[PDB]
Amino acid sequence: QFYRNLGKSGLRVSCLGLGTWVTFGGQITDEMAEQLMTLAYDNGINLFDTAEVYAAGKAEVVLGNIIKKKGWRRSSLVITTKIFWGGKAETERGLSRKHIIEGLKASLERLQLEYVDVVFANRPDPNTPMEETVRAMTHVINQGMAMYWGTSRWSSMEIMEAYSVARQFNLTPPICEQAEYHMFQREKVEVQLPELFHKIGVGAMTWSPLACGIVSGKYDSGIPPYSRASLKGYQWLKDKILSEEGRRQQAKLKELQAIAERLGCTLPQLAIAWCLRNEGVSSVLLGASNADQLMENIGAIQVLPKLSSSIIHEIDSILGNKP
Amino acid sequence: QFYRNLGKSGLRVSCLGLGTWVTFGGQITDEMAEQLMTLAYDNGINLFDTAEVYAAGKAEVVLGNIIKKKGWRRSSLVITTKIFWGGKAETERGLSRKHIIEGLKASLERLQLEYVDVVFANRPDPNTPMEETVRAMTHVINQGMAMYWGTSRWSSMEIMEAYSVARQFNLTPPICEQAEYHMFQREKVEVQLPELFHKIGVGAMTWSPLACGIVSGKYDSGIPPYSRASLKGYQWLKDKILSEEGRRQQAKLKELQAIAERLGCTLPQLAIAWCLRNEGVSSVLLGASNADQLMENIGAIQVLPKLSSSIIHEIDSILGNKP
Amino acid sequence: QFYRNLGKSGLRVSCLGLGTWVTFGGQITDEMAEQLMTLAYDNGINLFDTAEVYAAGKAEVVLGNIIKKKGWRRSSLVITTKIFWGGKAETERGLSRKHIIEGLKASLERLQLEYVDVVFANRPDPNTPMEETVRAMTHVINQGMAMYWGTSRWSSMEIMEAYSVARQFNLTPPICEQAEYHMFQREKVEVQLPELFHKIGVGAMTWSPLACGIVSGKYDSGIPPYSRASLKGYQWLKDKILSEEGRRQQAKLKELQAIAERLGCTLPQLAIAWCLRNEGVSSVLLGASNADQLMENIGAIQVLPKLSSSIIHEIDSILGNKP
Amino acid sequence: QFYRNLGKSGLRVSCLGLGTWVTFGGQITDEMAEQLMTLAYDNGINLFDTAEVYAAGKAEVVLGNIIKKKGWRRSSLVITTKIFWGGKAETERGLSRKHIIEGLKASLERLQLEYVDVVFANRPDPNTPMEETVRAMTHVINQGMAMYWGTSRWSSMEIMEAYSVARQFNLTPPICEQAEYHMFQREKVEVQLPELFHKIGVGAMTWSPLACGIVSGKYDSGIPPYSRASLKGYQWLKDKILSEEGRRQQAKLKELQAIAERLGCTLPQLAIAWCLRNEGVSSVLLGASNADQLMENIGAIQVLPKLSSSIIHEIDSILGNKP
Ligand SMILES: NC(=O)c1ccc[n+]([C@@H]2O[C@H](COP(=O)([O-])OP(=O)(O)OC[C@H]3O[C@@H](n4cnc5c(N)ncnc54)[C@H](OP(=O)(O)O)[C@@H]3O)[C@@H](O)[C@H]2O)c1
Ligand SMILES: NC(=O)c1ccc[n+]([C@@H]2O[C@H](COP(=O)([O-])OP(=O)(O)OC[C@H]3O[C@@H](n4cnc5c(N)ncnc54)[C@H](OP(=O)(O)O)[C@@H]3O)[C@@H](O)[C@H]2O)c1
Ligand SMILES: NC(=O)c1ccc[n+]([C@@H]2O[C@H](COP(=O)([O-])OP(=O)(O)OC[C@H]3O[C@@H](n4cnc5c(N)ncnc54)[C@H](OP(=O)(O)O)[C@@H]3O)[C@@H](O)[C@H]2O)c1
Ligand SMILES: NC(=O)c1ccc[n+]([C@@H]2O[C@H](COP(=O)([O-])OP(=O)(O)OC[C@H]3O[C@@H](n4cnc5c(N)ncnc54)[C@H](OP(=O)(O)O)[C@@H]3O)[C@@H](O)[C@H]2O)c1
Ligand SMILES: [Cl-]
Ligand SMILES: [Cl-]
Ligand SMILES: [Cl-]
Ligand SMILES: [Cl-]
Ligand SMILES: [Cl-]
Ligand SMILES: [Cl-]
Ligand SMILES: [Cl-]
Ligand SMILES: [Cl-]
Ligand SMILES: [Cl-]
Ligand SMILES: [Cl-]
Ligand SMILES: [Cl-]
Ligand SMILES: [Cl-]
Ligand SMILES: [Cl-]
Repeated sequence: QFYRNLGKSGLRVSCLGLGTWVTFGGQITDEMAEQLMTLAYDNGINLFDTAEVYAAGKAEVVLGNIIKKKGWRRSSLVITTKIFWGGKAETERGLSRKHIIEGLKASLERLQLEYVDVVFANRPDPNTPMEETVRAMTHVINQGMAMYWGTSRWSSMEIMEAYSVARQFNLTPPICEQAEYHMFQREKVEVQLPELFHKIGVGAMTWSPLACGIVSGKYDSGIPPYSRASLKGYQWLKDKILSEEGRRQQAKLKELQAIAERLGCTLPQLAIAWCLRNEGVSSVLLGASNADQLMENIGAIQVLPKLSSSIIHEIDSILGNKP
Repeated sequence: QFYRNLGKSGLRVSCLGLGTWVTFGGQITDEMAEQLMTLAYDNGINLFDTAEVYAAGKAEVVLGNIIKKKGWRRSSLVITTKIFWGGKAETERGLSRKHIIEGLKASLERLQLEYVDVVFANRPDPNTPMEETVRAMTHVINQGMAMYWGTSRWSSMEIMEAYSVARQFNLTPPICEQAEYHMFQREKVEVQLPELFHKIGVGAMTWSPLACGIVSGKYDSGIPPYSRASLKGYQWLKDKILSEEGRRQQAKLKELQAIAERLGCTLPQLAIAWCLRNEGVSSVLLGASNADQLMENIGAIQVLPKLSSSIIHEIDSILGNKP
Repeated sequence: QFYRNLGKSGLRVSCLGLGTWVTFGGQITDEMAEQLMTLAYDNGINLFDTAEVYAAGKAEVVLGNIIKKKGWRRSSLVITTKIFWGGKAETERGLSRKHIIEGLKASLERLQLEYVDVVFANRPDPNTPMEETVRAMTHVINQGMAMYWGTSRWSSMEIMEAYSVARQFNLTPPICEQAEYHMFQREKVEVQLPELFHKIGVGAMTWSPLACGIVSGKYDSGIPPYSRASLKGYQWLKDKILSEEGRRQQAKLKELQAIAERLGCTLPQLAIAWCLRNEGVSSVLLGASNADQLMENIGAIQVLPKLSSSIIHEIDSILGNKP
Repeated sequence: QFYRNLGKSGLRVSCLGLGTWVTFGGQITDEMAEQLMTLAYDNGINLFDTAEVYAAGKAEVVLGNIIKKKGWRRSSLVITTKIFWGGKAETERGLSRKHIIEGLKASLERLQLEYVDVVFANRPDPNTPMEETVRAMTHVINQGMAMYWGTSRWSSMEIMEAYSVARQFNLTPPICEQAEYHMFQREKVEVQLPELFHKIGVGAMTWSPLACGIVSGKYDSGIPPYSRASLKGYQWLKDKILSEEGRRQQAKLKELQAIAERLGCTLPQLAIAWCLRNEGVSSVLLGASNADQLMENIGAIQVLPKLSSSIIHEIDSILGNKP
């Protein structure tokens, strides 16, 4: 099924989405951004993710411009944005009512949209009571600025707290968690999220399926120019890649590449298909700095049929990290 | 009583309404559409039903144009529309919050109205949780896009689930089910709906009282040109008419025609009066492809006084399908 | 206390108000209407009552014009309107959600106001479920078309049903009943309403304190020209006045007039002061067809200090109708 | 921590704010007002407090003009206003629904803002039921005219009543009490408010930290010209200052001044730092009639590090009023 429900909700998303972290308003030109969105949409992708923090609001401006220039029906799109870091002032960050309302409004203005389909808490906020946050998310939904809301990088326990508060005060529960998932980061999505889906219907929209591009194997011989790890502000990622653990995972990619070759697909295709083997994952958010990557990555769908129980066991043997 | 309450609600509808399936924006010209609406309204009909799916939104455009051109008071009209199929994109169908809000908005824009009196779920949606659907219907009512909501082609059990959810979360329950009812399709309206009316006050607004025109007897000698069953896209109905069961019901119409003759009315008049003999039916939605049919059908009201216990028993004997 | 709380609510009304039944848009010219309102407002009256039914919406147009021409602060006024009969179509009457929303909107448009302070159900509606009515009143309050709501001519039992429904579904209860009260119609206000005020805080705003002018004594020798009972459409009142019971109450007025003379006030002043002796009555709605009547009637306040236990017992002896 | 949460809420305020009582639209010129706000904002103060009663709405006009002229981001500001006395008409005062909605609207218009961050009940209203007041505050929050609400000069018991009502009817509780606190008025903030913070999360935003300027010592030799106590309308404060108790507290200031000298700070710096020693106080609202006072007072932050347990015990010994 190319389209599936986002969690237990009635919202149907393509099993792949396109995100805008690093790229839109940042690494890539607005023309390249339009090309990516066009290729995505034309291949049936309906799901597009952004954040007020991405390129200091510029990702939102670019994405919104593209939607307006292309004239696509709003009802054919699922646009998601994430709130937490909205500026340098003390009151421009967090999940307070003030910042959720203010942040979402400013995002909608940059997007040139009346609403997003899903507004996410971009991370948890230990400085704001959960009740305030859930009331605030309910309020923006009830005011028609969002259709639904979700969490990102919250613990299962914090998600269930949101649910508890919604049920105690008759507010709207979140429908999705946006969680990291790839071959080297599996536990939350494979173990915790299933339990949460079965108990309160929260779905999983996953991110960094290539671990920021590491899974492509491109860092085998160091840091290529123009790679994410080469860019100003991503020394943290350069450090991860060049860590002992980074090199240990690079070694595993060589073994995985052999499986890809046998399937006649690329390692990224294999890695993204692997993420979707899981029917509990509603959608995998793709990142791409160029159209060739995006077109390749969308081919992961054609790999899904080849992912037998024996291939999956072979991958688990290589990775050594089944949770 | 020509006017009656739609269910337990305070909304008073004429016991006949005029629908727009097949005809408006489709089979008939906009001029014929205006003629029908004018004849209806002038005879005291206040109830007009349409759907976002009818003629791909054109039925709504035509109906809305007529209201605006005639200048009729909005407060004198009961306009109903039905949401489910709103386009070809994945997210343009169903009873998700996204589609209910989006679908109803687009319908209101086509209708050139600020609100409908009743928004219906056009069919059930196994892909959307009932809670989401009822919250969404509550939301459009609370935002002033609809006064009330209803269901169509839902089981008694699904209607009661909507009621359960409304009472559990203090949302708005539906006030009406729009169900098929005619001499050859009786069980839901005669058996189930009464129980539902008594338990949770949901009323019945019925449709296809002539079984798409079959009850007129016009298909006795095959498929007349210009008949609904002759039109592009209605081969399904041609197939029903020309089925063994279609011919078995045609044979019964000959016997019913004898009763009509004795009452000095037409078979359609008899059939529509028969539907209204039931005080549990709030209104019967008429269809008409021309004004003569509509004018004839409205004469069913004059037949109602002649429908004795003995006539009704004679009809049950002929039909052989009392549930 | 010239000003008092309307029931248990925080709304403070003058102990006299000015109503618009018969007069505004009807019996009196718009100039006379402006004169009355000006005299009222200038004497500290803040409370002005009207209805969509009064002179077919013209009372509302006149009252709204006067407010706009005078430039009075909206925050200094307490405007009340009453919904039930809003037109000739089936759906233009009653306390359905459709009619409450539609009726109040049209009233606000005629009044040229964004909201009324109090919207009243003008009478009870046996054809609309109480839940719908209370939800609808809650909705117009929550949408900012009214600040509060009330009932008129409802039984204590129906008022308490409204309260029950508000508490069961967390809706807004009514704050006031608008009830008839004068020397010949006492039971509801003197017996029932006190109990209702103590149990659920509902106050009493009373009407026809002169029994449509009968209490002035003007009908002693028949029906004077220009009197309310002389006007087209008030034969019912002529019939009451000229009934055996009408004449029995006229005879009592002669005895009451003797008490007025001893107090050095007019019979209407005595009658209105008598209505206000009751601290449970929040305000008495005055009617006046000319400014002399209004100015006289406002003088009732100066009579209140003279209304001893012995005077009140003398009046009860004359009336013979203490409940 | 210069910034802290306002109570248990997610709203983060600077530990000092700037108020507008007496000064804005009143004692000081609009130019001086802009200077004060600029100095405050530039030093990281985000919290600005006003009232519809201050200078009959002029404080609000001045504050709003300054915000608009400076172009400061709305999301970087925390604006608070207080409702109770909004005019001379009977219905222009109190915490009725009518006055809260009307008062807040008029304030927002004067401020030229779409919303305030916090709307306060400026005092308690024994003439309005708590339920009405809390429903009304919930309503203006839900309509987007305020983000949060608070109380001012309410007893702990009345605050907890607001909380009870919010929880019983699923309304929004208040997040803060605005209470007087200074070296001569300690009991409510030091004893009661802590208990309230721990039980229902209500924070404390304190006012008159210099007891209207008395704490500066400026009244040692009588009433200086241009002092608050010299102004038309402040004879009450002149009377306090020149009372036996006023002189008893003046004598203590001489002893406190010795502590200030040893710390190398001014008495006002000492007094404001003393108010903030308390982590339960979220913010202290400053008043200043000139920029030198404001700049001095902001230096209280630099005194906070010097406030040892032994200094605090010395101050308690001098004051003799530890509660
Ligand atoms: N909720 C959250 O906190 C959160 C956090 C992170 C991401 N996300 C979402 O998830 C989306 C995807 O995350 P991600 O961008 O980190 O995804 P990813 O797939 O892990 O990394 C994408 C990056 O890898 C490289 N790449 C992609 N396909 C490739 C291919 N076929 N061959 C070689 N290199 C390839 C590109 O980087 P180069 O520059 O090296 O070419 C591309 O920008 C984001 O846009 C965002 O919407 C959400
Ligand atoms: N909720 C739902 O899913 C749903 C589904 C179906 C319908 N409905 C509603 O119900 C309305 C009525 O349904 P329907 O149109 O199927 O009603 P119907 O009465 O069963 O069929 C009407 C059709 O029968 C023919 N006809 C009508 N009167 C006639 C007469 N006196 N003599 C000969 N033929 C006559 C006409 O067809 P010809 O073209 O043959 O002349 C006319 O278009 C619709 O417009 C719609 O609003 C709702
Ligand atoms: N909730 C409801 O169903 C309802 C029903 C009725 C009324 N009300 C409200 O109550 C208001 C007052 O009712 P009402 O008008 O029936 O009040 P009322 O005091 O019983 O009757 C007023 C009429 O009596 C005459 N009058 C007044 N003062 C007089 C005086 N000093 N001397 C001689 N005649 C005098 C005038 O009639 P003439 O034409 O004879 O001069 C005047 O129009 C109405 O406007 C309406 O707002 C509400
Ligand atoms: N919720 C409420 O009922 C309520 C009530 C009162 C206040 N408040 C809030 O609290 C804010 C502060 O209150 P407040 O103005 O009474 O505060 P305050 O600090 O007690 O008094 C400030 C006044 O003291 C003098 N002053 C300030 N700093 C000085 C210094 N360094 N040296 C000498 N004199 C100095 C100035 O008066 P001079 O004119 O003498 O120079 C100044 O206007 C108000 O603006 C208002 O926002 C709220
Ligand atoms: Cl928490
Ligand atoms: Cl995560
Ligand atoms: Cl990573
Ligand atoms: Cl379900
Ligand atoms: Cl609730
Ligand atoms: Cl059906
Ligand atoms: Cl059929
Ligand atoms: Cl009822
Ligand atoms: Cl009454
Ligand atoms: Cl009468
Ligand atoms: Cl109270
Ligand atoms: Cl205080
Ligand atoms: Cl003081």
